[PDB]
Amino acid sequence: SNAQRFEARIEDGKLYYDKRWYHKSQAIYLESKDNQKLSCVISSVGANEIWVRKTSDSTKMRIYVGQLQRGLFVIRRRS
Repeated sequence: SNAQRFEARIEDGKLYYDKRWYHKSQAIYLESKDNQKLSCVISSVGANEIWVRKTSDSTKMRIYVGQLQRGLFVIRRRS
């Protein structure tokens, strides 16, 4: 697949996105046009999906690896 704007995958149980490593406890900012910078902390890293937890809403947000590779979400790391 060449349709990749961001290189992302899950390696050794950690998130490898934007050529940068993310922890399981990782705090990250998800920002978009129709979505402001969400200060969210990852709760668990799966195989094809990452579970990030909204600090405010306390809900679980499941992001798929493929969606990150297409560049659906812009994730900035804070660690």
